[PDB]
Amino acid sequence: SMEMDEKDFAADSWSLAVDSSFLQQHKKEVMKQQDVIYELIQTELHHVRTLKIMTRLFRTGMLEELHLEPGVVQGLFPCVDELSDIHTRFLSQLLERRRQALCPGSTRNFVIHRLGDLLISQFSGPSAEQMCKTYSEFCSRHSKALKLYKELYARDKRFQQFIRKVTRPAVLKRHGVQECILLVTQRITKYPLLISRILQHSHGIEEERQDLTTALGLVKELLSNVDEGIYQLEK
Amino acid sequence: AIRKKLVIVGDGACGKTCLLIVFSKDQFPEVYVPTVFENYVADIEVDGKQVELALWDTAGQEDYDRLRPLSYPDTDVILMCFSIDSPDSLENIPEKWTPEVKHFCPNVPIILVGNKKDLRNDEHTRRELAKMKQEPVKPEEGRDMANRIGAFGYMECSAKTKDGVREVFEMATRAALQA
Ligand SMILES: *CC(=O)Nc1cccc(C(=O)NC)c1
Repeated sequence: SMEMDEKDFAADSWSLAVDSSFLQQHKKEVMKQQDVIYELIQTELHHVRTLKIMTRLFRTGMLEELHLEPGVVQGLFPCVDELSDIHTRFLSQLLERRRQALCPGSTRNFVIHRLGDLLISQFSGPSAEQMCKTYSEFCSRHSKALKLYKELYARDKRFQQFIRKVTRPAVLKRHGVQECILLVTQRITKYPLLISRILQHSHGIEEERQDLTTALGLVKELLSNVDEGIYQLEK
Repeated sequence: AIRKKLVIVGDGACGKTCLLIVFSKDQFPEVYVPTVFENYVADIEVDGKQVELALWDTAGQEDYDRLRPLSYPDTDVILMCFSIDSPDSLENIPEKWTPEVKHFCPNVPIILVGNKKDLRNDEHTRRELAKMKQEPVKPEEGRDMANRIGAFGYMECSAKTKDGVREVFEMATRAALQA
């Protein structure tokens, strides 16, 4: 992740991210709605950070430092490039929706009034089909990935040393190869919880309440198909 | 420092996300309680042993029976959560959660946790539960459930008042260390 985006979401909430004098001019319900929206983007930033760790630090590190069959790397980190491209476009669209909302002469004060359309475009049509088909793949290969890792760690002393070396920095304390895989698998089940809590504080504009309701039913439709498309592969 | 994995299972609004956020932040969030919990690796020293404890949540996976079991691999301790202000969430402990946690995690120590214990002395909770001919889960019913499901132990806590929270995660580490 980039420094600009890290500081923009370094705060524990939206009410702490903006200036205190800017927050004081808004109704409590607006603050409660923006707090949950901010959390959706903050956790989408952490999700893309996790995918970038798998692709650039683990997956890439293994190809250049260790010399193992590239198919073993494909089995260790399945559909990661595709998942990276899917969420980086989503984070890109979420971050520009925040920047458009910025108060003139400020880099921290903003009020996102339209979010629904963005969620509908993401969780519908070809994007939902590509995401459903990618998450179903990832989750079917999830167990085989954890096993293949445990095997490589219990047999290879150079792979054991590589994992000790890359995961030494404190920033990666909760971000090992296995934590990253479950982190990704659990991401899709977060969206309904986040979209339902945004929807709960979005009964101000009717077209917004209907867009957030359509996106809520659209995420659950995706999750139900992802759940129906899982067939666990053995090692 | 040994690495042991903790997973918290339980019904929808049983308070497992709140419990996890409160413990990982030491305090109850004053300005904003987050909707989701990603993961946390906690440094716990119990009885003179230093352990690194990964914390995981099954919140959001309750409806997706093919996705949910992907949380279970390599689990060393299970926290089976239920809410004290919802006697119907305890009914699903031996019917729904125990058979699943025993199928995917055989021999893994389970601690039955009674969350929201403060709500026992709540007027609004005692009122709404009485309207359905009910009352908050009594400690004897929690102990009797932990006994019937063959749990390692029974513990009560309150994510809101933080009472009992530190004692659960230390005990979870003691169970995870048992081989
Ligand atoms: C964009 C911008 O100037 N926002 C802002 C920040 C602090 C305070 C105010 C304001 O209107 N105070 C009366 C606006």
